[PDB]
Parts: sequence; C-alpha cells; structure tokens
Amino acid sequence: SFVRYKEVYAAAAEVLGLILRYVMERKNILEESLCELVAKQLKQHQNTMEDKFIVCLNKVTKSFPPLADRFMNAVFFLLPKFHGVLKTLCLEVVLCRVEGMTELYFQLKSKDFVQVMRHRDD
Amino acid sequence: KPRGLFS
Amino acid sequence: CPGESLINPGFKSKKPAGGVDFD
Amino acid sequence: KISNIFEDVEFCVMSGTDSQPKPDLENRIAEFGGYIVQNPGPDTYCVIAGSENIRVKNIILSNKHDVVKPAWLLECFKTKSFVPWQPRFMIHMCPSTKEHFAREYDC
Amino acid sequence: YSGRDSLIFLVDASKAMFESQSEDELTPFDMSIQCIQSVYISKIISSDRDLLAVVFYGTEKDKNSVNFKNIYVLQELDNPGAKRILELDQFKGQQGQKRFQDMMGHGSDYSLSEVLWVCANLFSDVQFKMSHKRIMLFTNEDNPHGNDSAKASRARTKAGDLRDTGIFLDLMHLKKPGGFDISLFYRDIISILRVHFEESSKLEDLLRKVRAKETRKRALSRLKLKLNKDIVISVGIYNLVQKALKPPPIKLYRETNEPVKTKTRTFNTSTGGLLLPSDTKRSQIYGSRQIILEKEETEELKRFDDPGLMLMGFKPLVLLKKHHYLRPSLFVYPEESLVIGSSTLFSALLIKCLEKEVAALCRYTPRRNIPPYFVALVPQEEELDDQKIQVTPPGFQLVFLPFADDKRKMPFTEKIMATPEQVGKMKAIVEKLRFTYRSDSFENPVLQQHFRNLEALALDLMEPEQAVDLTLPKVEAMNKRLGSLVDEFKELVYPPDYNPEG
Amino acid sequence: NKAAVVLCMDVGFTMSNSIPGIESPFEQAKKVITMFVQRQVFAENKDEIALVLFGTDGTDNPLSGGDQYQNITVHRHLMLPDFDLLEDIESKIQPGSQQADFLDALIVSMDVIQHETIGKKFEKRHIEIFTDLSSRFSKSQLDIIIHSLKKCDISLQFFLPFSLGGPFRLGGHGPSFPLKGITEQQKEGLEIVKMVMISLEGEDGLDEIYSFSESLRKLCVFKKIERHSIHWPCRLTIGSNLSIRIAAYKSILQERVKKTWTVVDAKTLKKEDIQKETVYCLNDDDETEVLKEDIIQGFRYGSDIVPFSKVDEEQMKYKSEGKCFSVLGFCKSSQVQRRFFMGNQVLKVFAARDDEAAAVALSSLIHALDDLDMVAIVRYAYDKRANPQVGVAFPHIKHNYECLVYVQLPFMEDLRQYMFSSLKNSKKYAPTEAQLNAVDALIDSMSLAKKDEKTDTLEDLFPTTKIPNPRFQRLFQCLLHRALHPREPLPPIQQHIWNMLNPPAEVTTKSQIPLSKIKTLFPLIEAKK
Amino acid sequence: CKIPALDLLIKLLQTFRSSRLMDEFKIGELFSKFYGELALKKKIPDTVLEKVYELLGLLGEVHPSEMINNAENLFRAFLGELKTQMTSAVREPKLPVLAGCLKGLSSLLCNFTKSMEEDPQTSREIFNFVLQIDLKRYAVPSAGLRLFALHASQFSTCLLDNYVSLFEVLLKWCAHTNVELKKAALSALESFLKQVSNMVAKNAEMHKNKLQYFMEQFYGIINKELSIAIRG
DNA sequence: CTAATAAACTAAAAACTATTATTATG
DNA sequence: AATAATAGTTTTTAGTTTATTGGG
Repeated sequence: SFVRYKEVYAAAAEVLGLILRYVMERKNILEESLCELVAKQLKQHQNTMEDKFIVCLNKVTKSFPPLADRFMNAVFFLLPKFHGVLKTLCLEVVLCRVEGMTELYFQLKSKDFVQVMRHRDD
Repeated sequence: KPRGLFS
Repeated sequence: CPGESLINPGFKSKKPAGGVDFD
Repeated sequence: KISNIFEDVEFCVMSGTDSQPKPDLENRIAEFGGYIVQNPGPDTYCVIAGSENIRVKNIILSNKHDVVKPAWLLECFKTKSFVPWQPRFMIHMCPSTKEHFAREYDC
Repeated sequence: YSGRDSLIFLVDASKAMFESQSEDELTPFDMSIQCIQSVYISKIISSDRDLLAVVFYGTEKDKNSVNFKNIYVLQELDNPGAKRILELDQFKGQQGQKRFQDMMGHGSDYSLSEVLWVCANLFSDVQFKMSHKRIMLFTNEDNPHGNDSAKASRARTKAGDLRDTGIFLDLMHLKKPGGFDISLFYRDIISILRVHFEESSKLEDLLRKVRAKETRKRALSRLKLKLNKDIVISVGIYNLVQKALKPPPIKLYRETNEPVKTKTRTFNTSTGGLLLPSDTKRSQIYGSRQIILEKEETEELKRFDDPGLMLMGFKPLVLLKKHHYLRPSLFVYPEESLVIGSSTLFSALLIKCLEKEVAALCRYTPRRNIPPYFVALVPQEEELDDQKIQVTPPGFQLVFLPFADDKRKMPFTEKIMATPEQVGKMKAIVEKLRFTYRSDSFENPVLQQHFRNLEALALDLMEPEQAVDLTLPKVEAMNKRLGSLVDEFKELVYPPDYNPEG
Repeated sequence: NKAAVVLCMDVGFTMSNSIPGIESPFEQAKKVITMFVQRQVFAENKDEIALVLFGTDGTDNPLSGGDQYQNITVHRHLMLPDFDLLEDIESKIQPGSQQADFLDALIVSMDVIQHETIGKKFEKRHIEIFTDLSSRFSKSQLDIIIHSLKKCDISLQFFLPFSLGGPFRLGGHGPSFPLKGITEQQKEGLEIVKMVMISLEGEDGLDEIYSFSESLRKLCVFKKIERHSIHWPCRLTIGSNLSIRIAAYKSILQERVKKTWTVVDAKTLKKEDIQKETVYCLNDDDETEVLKEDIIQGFRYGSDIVPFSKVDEEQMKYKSEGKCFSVLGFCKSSQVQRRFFMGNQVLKVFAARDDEAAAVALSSLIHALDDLDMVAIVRYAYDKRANPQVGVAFPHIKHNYECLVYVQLPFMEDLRQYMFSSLKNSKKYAPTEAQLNAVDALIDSMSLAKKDEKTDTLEDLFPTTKIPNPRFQRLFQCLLHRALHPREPLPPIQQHIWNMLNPPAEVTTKSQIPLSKIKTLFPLIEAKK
Repeated sequence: CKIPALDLLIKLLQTFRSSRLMDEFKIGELFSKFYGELALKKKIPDTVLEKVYELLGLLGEVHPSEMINNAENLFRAFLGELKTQMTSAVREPKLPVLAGCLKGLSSLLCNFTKSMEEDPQTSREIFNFVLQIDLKRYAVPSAGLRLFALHASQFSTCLLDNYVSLFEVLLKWCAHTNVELKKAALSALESFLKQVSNMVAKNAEMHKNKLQYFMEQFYGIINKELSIAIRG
C-alpha cells in the first residue's frame, strides 16, 4: 500500500500475484481469504484514483487471471481516462480474462475500441 | 485634555 | 446527505429565507 | 444582394421566434441584403420583435427602433418589395415614421 | 482540491409520465421537467462548473453509442447553458409533452441493464477529477422490471457493481394513483414504508432555486505563526463568510459578442509614443516641492513584515471595546503540513486560553506588500448541533484591531435619561417585535434582483422574477404589535405638536 | 476654520546638556516638534503656526527691555507650516547658552498671538511651552500669565522629558525618564506648571501635562484643532408610525493615504507629459479597433456569457431610496457574533442633535435594549447611489453619553460553508497534561494584563488601538527625507517604530523559561521555503 | 499567449538564424510592433515568454537608426529591472528568465552599439559582477559569460580593475558542473586576457600590473590550470 | 462663491492547485 | 531514465470614477 516509489508496490504486486499462482501451487486454494484481502486492498485507496491500481492488477493477473472479474467495469471505466502505456496495461488485463470473455464486443465498441485499434502502437 | 502641540 | 444540500452535496443544506417575523 | 432595396437597412436581430426559427430568418435576411447585428450597433434603425423579454422591454422604453414582427418582413420578402410602414404590426416606431405616419394619415 | 459532482438525469418516455390522478397537477414528465430546469438554474447560480446530462428510456426511438433499443440520450454531461434550458422548456407544459410524443417516442420496453451500461459508459467518457456519482431516475412504478425476474436480477447485479464503483443512485418518489411503493423493487437496488403515492423526494427544494455561490474547498491562505523568533506554528486561515456580488461586466463587442481586447497605454505627451516604465516617476507634491519616488521603495514602505504572525501577548477579553471593530472577523484553523505537532499544541493552547479567557493579541501580516496589523485571537470552540455535526468549527475566531488615527472623533452627546415607563413601553414594543436571528434568511434584494433579471433575460422570460425585499419591515403587523405604544411613548417623550423633525 | 497655535519653546543650554544614558530634553523636544511639523506640513494643515524661542543667545522680540523678555527670540509668525519650518527646526535650533524666565517668553508669545490672531479667521488660539523646567527663571508672571490667558482665550501645555508619575523605551511601551532624577529646579517648575494648569483648566490640569515619549508614538498631537468626520444627517424610521432624525458618526474609520503617487514624467517630472489611453480593439484580426461604445458588457451565465448592457439592468433594478435608515426588527444580543460584524467602519450613530426629546428617546432605547439584552436589525443606505444593507444595532454606554453602534450584517450570499474537523477528536494530537501546564505557565508569564490595584479594573500592558498606524510614521520619514534628500537613499526605519510595535519585553523575560519548557515539550518540525 | 506562443517565438527565432538578410528587412515594422506590445502598461506575459528579447535582439537587418535608438530605451529599462531584481530589496535576489533573455538581446544588439565611448558601459557592467546560485540548471551565469565574451572589448578600461575577483570568478565558473559553464568561462577568460594584454601593452604602467598581478598568478599556477597559465 | 465623500469601478498583486523539464544512470 | 521548479486558476484590492452633499 505504501507509495513513495513505484518499485514498492511493483515488486509487491509481483510477489503477491506469484502467490496467487503458487498458493498451494494452485493444487488447492484455501487461502482465498488472502486473495480477498488483496482484493479489498485493491478497493482500499486504489478504487479512488486507480493509477497504481492498474499496475498491481497487471502484475497479479499475469500470474492469476481469475481476479479482474471484480473490476471489469472499472477497467472499462478508466480506459478513456488513460492514454499512455496504461492503455496497454488495461488491454492485457482484459486479455488475461478468456474466462472473463463472455461478452465484451459491446463493451469494447462502447469503450471505443475503434480509436485504440486505429491508434497505431506496435 | 490635550492642548496645542497636542492639537 | 444530512446537513448537506441534495442539489450540491458537500455544500450546506439551504433553508428558505424568512426575513422578519415579529412574535 | 438580389434586391438592393432591402440592403443598407440594418436590423438588430434579437427576437423573432413566432413561426420560423431565428437561424432561417438570419439566412433569408442575409440573402436579401438586410444587415445583421446581435447587439444595438451604431446604425441600428429597426429591431425585430418575436418574443417578450426584459431586453425587449428595455428597447421599448427607448425610442430609436422599429418594433417589427417577422411576418411583416416575410410579406416584404415574398412580394419582393419593401412596403411603407403602416400600423397593423406596430407598437413603438421611430420619429421618422412618426413623420411618415403623419404625412400619410393620422395615427 | 476535491473532485466534482456528476448529476445524471433520466426520465421515462411512456404514458405513466404523461398522466396523473388529476391532470391539473403536472404529469410526471413535466414535473421532472420543472425539476431539471430548477436544478439547472440552481447549478448555474451556485456550481456552474460540473457536468449534467439528459437521457431517456421507454421511448421507442433510441439514440446511444451502445445502440441499446429504446434508450435515447438527449444531452451529454454538460454545464447547463441557456440552450439546454430553452430546448427543455419547449416540452415543458402539458402541451409540450404532446410535442414530445409527436417528435419523440413514448412507451416501449426497455431494460435497466441497458441504461446502467450507457450511463456507466457516459461516466467513463468524462476526463475530470471526480468525487460525486449521483444518478437520479424518474419513474412512477417499481415493478416493471421485477416483472421479468431475469431482468430484475441482472439489473440489480449491474447496479450493485456500479455502487461498488461508487455509482450512487437516488430514488425519486413519484406520484402514481397506484402507488410508487418501496421495499418491493426498491430498498434492495438503491443505495441509501409509505407506498410513496405522492412524489416527495425533496423535490420541493429541487424546485427551490438557490441564489448561493461558494467555491470547492478552496484554500484562502496558509501562514506560519512565529512564537518569538524561531518556534513556528503552521496555521490555516479561512472564513465562514465572504462578500458576494454580481459578476463584473464581461466586455464584448456589440457586433460579434466577442470580448474585445481592452489594452490601456500611457504614452508621451511630447511625442505620442508609449511611455516606458522608466519614463514615469511617482510624485506627491507636498507644500511647494514635488517628492519624486519609485515603486520598489513605495511597496517596501507598504510592506513592513513577512507573511506570518508575531505574537504580542495574552490578555483577558475584557480589555477590548465593543465599538472597537476594524475589519470583519475571520477564523483560524490548525495546520499540520508546514509544522507538524501543532495540533496537540493548538488543542493545549485552546484549552488553556479557555481556562483563563486570555486572548492572543498578535502582530499579523497576511502576505507581502501589506502592513502588519494587530489582531485579537479568541478561542472559537467546536459547537455540535442536534446530530453532533460541528456548526462552529474548533479553532480561533480572529478579530482585528484598529489604530489611533483609524478612529474618527465623536462630538460630545447629551445623556438625558428616560422615565422607566418609557423604558417599559419600548420593552413591550420589542417583546412584541422579538424573533430569532439567522443569516440565511437575509440577502441583498438588489443582488437578488440582479440574479433574477440575468436569468429571465437569459431565459427570455416576458418578466423578471421579483426579488423579495426582506430588508423592509411589515408595516401591518408592525402597527398591530405597536398600537398605542408608539404615541404613548411619544407623549411621554415628544411634544404632540413637535414631531422629531421640525 | 483656522487655529492660531503658537509655540514657546525652550532653547536654553540646560536641556541641551544630555544626561548620560537618558535622552536630552533638547533632543526629545526637537523630535516632538519634527514629528508634529511633518504631520502638519504633509497633511497641509491650514491652522496658522507661529513660534517663539527662549533660552536663546539672541533677542529679537518686540517686548524687550532688560532682564525680562530678554534672551528670547521670536522666529516664525503665524503663517502656514512648510519644509522651511523643518529646516529651521533642524538648523536654527541650536544649544542656547543664554537662559531666561519662561514666563516672559509666555507673555512675548501671547503678544505675538495678539499681533497675528488679528486679520485672519481663527477657531482656536494657542500656545505651548517646551521646557525641562531646569532653565534659570524667576516665578513672577505666572499668575499674571494665568490672568492674561483667561483674558485672551489661549490654551497651554507644558512638556517634560520626565514621565507623569515595561522595558525602558522611547516611542514605545515603558519608562522614558528616571522617576526621581528630576532636579529641584525641575520639581519647582513642575509645581508651578501644576498650579498654572489647575488655575486655567481645572481637575484635568494633571490630565493636561504630558511628555515627549508618548508624543513620539501617539497622535493626540492633533486633538484640539481636530474636526470630526462628516456626520450622516438622516432619520431613523420605526415601521410606519414613528421617525426620528439622526446624526450618525463613524467612530472606527481606518485611515487612508491622503495623496496618491502622481505619475509624473521622468524627463520633465510632469503628469502633463503622462497622457494615457485605453484602446478597445478586437483581440483577433490584427487587433481590429472597436469603438469605446461598440464595446458593450455581458455577464457570465452558466456555460455561456450573454451580452447584457448596464442600461437594461439599471432601467429596472431595485435602487435604494437614498439616505434612509429603516429598522427591520429585533433579535437577541446573544444571536450576533463578531464574525457577523460586516464592513470596516463602526457607525457610532446618534439621534437628532440638539433635540433633547431625541436624547430621552435614545436613553430609553439604551436602557430597554440593555435590560432585554436585545439587538436591532436596521436597513441602511448611505444614499441613492449606495445599495441597501442590513446591520446590527446594539447600545454603547460611555461615561459621558449613551449611544448606539450600528455594524453591517451578512446576507445569505455572504456566508460560506467551509467544512473543518474536530480538534478534540484528535486523540493522536491530544494535549498532554505536562504540555498543558507548560502552556499555562507561559501564558501567565506571557499575559499582557495587570490587575490595577486599589481599583476594580484591569489594564493591558500593550494598548495598541490607542496607537496610530506605524506605516504612516516611517512613510512621512522617507517622504521628508526624499524631499530634502532626493540624491540620498530613503532613511531606515526609526527605532521608536519598533518600540511602539514591540510589546513590553519584561513579559518576554518572564516567558523565557516557559518558552524553553514549550519548545522542549512540543515537537514542531519546520518546512523550508 | 501560452506554449503555442513560446513555440512561435522560438520558431521565429530559428527562422531569423537560418534565413537572414534576404527579406529580413520587412521586420522593422514587426520590430516596432513588438516594441510597442512590450511597452504596453498592462504587460501580462510570463517571464518565460520573454525570449522576445533575443527576438528583439536583431542581426538580420541592416539596422536603420530606428531600432538603434529604441535599443537605448531597451537598455535603460533592462538595467532598471536588473537593478530591481538583483537586489534582494524586492524580497528576491532572483531573475527567473528575464536575465538570460536580456543577455541574448544585448548579444544580438551590442554588436553595433555602445563601445567604451560612454559611462553607461560600466553601469551595465555592475550587474554581471554578482554572477550566486542557479539551482542545478546554471543558465544565467554561463549566459552572462558568453555575452561578455562577445562584447568584451566594449568593456575595456573598466575591467583593468579587480584583477583577482574576476580571476577567481572565472576559475570557479570554469570549475563547475554543466560544462557549458566551463567553456563559457574559458571563452570569457581568454577574451579578458586579450583585453588586459592589449591595455598593458598600451599602459605606461605596464611594470605595475606586471609585478602586481600577472607574474604572481602565472608562477602560482605551476587539469587545465597549467594550460590556462600557458595561454596567459 | 464653490468641495469631502463612499461607491462602484477598475487594476492588480498574491495565494492555489498543477502539471511538467531534469539530472543520474547507461 | 528520474525527479523538480513551474506556469495556469481564483481572490481579493488599492487606486479609480460619480456625485452628492457642505460649504463659501
């Protein structure tokens, strides 16, 4: 939670997402309560501004897709707000959710996928 | 009551 | 919000002006 | 433009919403040469009256402009000729048309 | 700085909005119409900086990016201009709703998930720091989507997720001859009894146009009080009251409405060419000599002390005169940014000066280019209302002190006593004329007239709204509660033939 | 109307000799005359000022004759004060080895008044006397002078370096002379001054004597040629069946600068060479020129600015009646706070002057309102070009007259909702008791109030409202310097300005140790600028 | 007048530098336009927008007498503001952007004006002597060093004084980070050595400064210090 | 035998967020 | 390969314009 440097929560989200991919090495999940704690922290002072929010969501979802479901609308909401690499961060976040792929065509067209897909960045 | 250079 | 105007919450709730009323 | 008679006659377009929207009135008066201004300028002779506003009331208090109804300019336009002022649309006129009314008839 | 307020307005387009138990009462559509017009005017007067939107459902014709059928948006989140007011007043009135029905759809199926989606997208479109998420529906029946259980479930799931994202929906009680009951489809899909047959949702105040204006948590100035020379306290100086006036004349061209550049220029009378700053000397010709000087030392005489506060001492409040009052009182709040630990110190000094009733006289300099005046500091404690909400902030009420040359002379006045019967006469008069004080009941009628005139001319009304002159007594009840007291006191004091004038 | 004030100033070598460590009476008197004369010339006072000087080596008085009226030089007659007066105060005022009876100089300056009080209108004729009371003298004309003063209507004051009866300061709060260092000549002169003033004025004769130090920091220097501010002759109205004339006055009125800095040329030093114009030109299209009426005004309206000329507003705006002071109602005195005191002035209003029935009515107002603890709401309008205002009226009793004070009240638009937090809720910032006791010890050692013994009243060790604005003092200092020294830089800030600005530092010496207690007990970090 | 105005100013700048003396005489009208625009009593634009001074500095025109005369007024105003802001009497011994912009203006204008034919030379000299700190960017001191290097000869007979103080300030400026400071100090120093060499060659008091200031420092020197002594 | 005086009227300067080049590292 | 002044918004605001009485 401490933010004086990006590194703190960067490496922290690294290790916690790794936990989520390695709590009981995914052969079991009884510490899902811990995942609830980290999700509440995601709510805790990262559902207001939500800049490091997308970064930690990034790092945990690369190792653990099934968590961005609680923030789909959130990442849909904040996409127009962001314009830098944050856009790509959000895109990979929603990309991790093939399970979350139920219907996003209407979302992306409403979230104006057209501009970003026309927005040429490799 | 002032008077003069104090007036 | 209690004590806050519903038109502009965060701003104090406004009561109508009454002026002078002898009792 | 097409008819120079409506040129050189300046209108302070402020209120004309009776039967046709204001922008259409502006387009037609631009085509026919009547000059357009949005606030009382230095050569204001006539002011259109289409609705009652505080500003219209203040204009009524003054005696410099012609309380013109848009239907009158429509009649002048479709007849392709400016018609002399006669009272069937008129409330507060200018001293010159006081002279005009006097030389044609009484009030 | 804190975020803004997002006010979302959304009315149904059906026959229920267009009908009433008594059509003399304006239908739910039109009632929502005066509500939105009134809140638009109030926002223009008070907070004409946030963003307001208009959208419809139930209309068989839709217009939205998501292409959700029967979901038609009218106005994006926008500051209310005269354009929005006029384009909503055309449908205002029972004749206006017929025009609405003609040129705009009315009555068709729709899903709450659709409107939640489109409003979430619209909120996603904004690009400003945000604090308030307020959605204000307009409907007179709770069931229509509880009828479709799948629709109700998905709608409540979407609304719950939105309120998790802070999207705060407020129910509007709306008149319905069948009722607008709560706890049937409500109190479980709204974040916050009677069947709400009426339309009471504080709509009275929503129609109450507010002639108010205040900034959003704006800091006035923060200073640093030096105790003697080295020990310093960070303080936030603020006001609970500040003079307001009509906006200054916004100069614009009479032929384009374009603000014309107003550039002034001093130039040489000898040549006509522009005067450089060097070419101009400050002069005050005292006696027969013209004292020539410049600006830098002029302000160095205007300025005498650094921005801050220089304490003079402690003194009981009795050492001040009631007529002694220089400039209107301010409030001082502890500040814990420049100097941390001054909140404990502020509480300690507050309590201690409460005990001894000792005011903190201080040499005060707000900024540069300003003389250090003398100010009295009295502990202004926290006052809690019925709901324990602080109606008086805890801190110091700062009171300002004039100077010897800042007090004009008063010619000697006679103190000729009055008989106790006269005193009792006016005591009865005042007891009849007694009431409580509240500053929200007082205004400047000239300013109110200015506001109403500006509105009604911008609203293109045939007549301006009339300001109420609360600065004039009610002569009827006045003479009712005086009666014989006035002339009795007269004959007690004044000769009957001698009026106080002539 | 003019005032025929004259000065009978001691110039003897007695005061020219300074006591080591104590400012000389000669130099203090020079300080007083300089400050008075700069406040007089800069304000361009019309009251005529003259001057005679005793204790002077030369003698050029019209009352000569030997051993009386001699060693006395009249320098300036009754004309206007100027900067040449400053030059004479600084140059011609020199240590005068000769001494003379100050009574003879009194009679000389009275004859000067009679010489120059004629031919000019005068609402006041005056003399004063600078004297250390140590100059050689013989008390012969003192009662003759008292009679002559009674027969010529000339007022007086005697100044001493000695105090009438805190750190030692000149122009500040504290002692300015040894309390018992006055010589027996000074003591007998003080007795003579006391008897002269108790014969001339009355019980305020001791309220007649003052000193140089309090002169050097206060403005009573201008109290009896003073003319009060313009009154407000109007009529307070009571509903629709009562109305009484008033003569309002503004007791508290912050002083302004009398003259703005006129923008003269730097090549000819003339405003006439400084001609200015305002060019209304369209902010685009290479600044297309706009006629000064072709520019009109608009007003902000929500998301737009509507063109709205002032004429449309004024043709229907509710304008004030004019000079009207209409009461609205009454509220309890507990319902009004100093935070609601609007405006900068204090309307120390009075009823119809010279109307004793109005005085009786006003006394009834004061008594009944005080007994009811009750304030009045009155609508005020300065004139027709002044918008109406609401204000609070509460009684104000002085030892010599009862009166009513009217102060403007706020509107709803004036009020601002500025939210705060609860200081007492800060348990993390709860005041520790040892810190509280250290604060109490500081305040007791920092208190600026002394309970006046053998009385029931309390004093303040730093009375500031009775002191003028310090900025005008140094402002006039630099003004006179620049006038006399345009080539020289402006003079520094005078020490007496600090002395009047600083509080009694003895209280600071008391607070020293509790200051250490506070700084040791309270953690206060600082932020660098 | 904003970032677009800033970019416009620099674009016109680089336009004058690149394209010059082909139609860069249609600018006297524009010169006077900017002169009157800045002479506006309501002078709002930020100190960052004051690179106009370098724009007001002109070398692409043949310079008619008009801007030559206007330059004197420019100089008087600039020395006035330099005096105002250098002294801490304005609560600041600071000049945010004005100083370097004035440096560039005079660099482009003093080329053809104000040699040592007048007193106001040393008057404008007084300002650069104080050049204390520039907070990690160090633009103004190096800029002044360059400006002196351009018009060092315009300051002769008022730099034959304070041999040491100028010596050590040159040493410190050439011995400071932001190497542009170093090279500017070296250029100013070598121009200073040129002028002092010429004057002592024309001073009859040659032996005086010879045994006074040059010989002592040259012996005392023995990174670039020795090279600098070699040059001297 | 002409005369201050608030008042509304400008300027006008300062505080209030608020991003944003900038070394340091390579 | 990063952080740090830093101009861009409000907020009064001291001189300025009107005139309105108060003399003279």
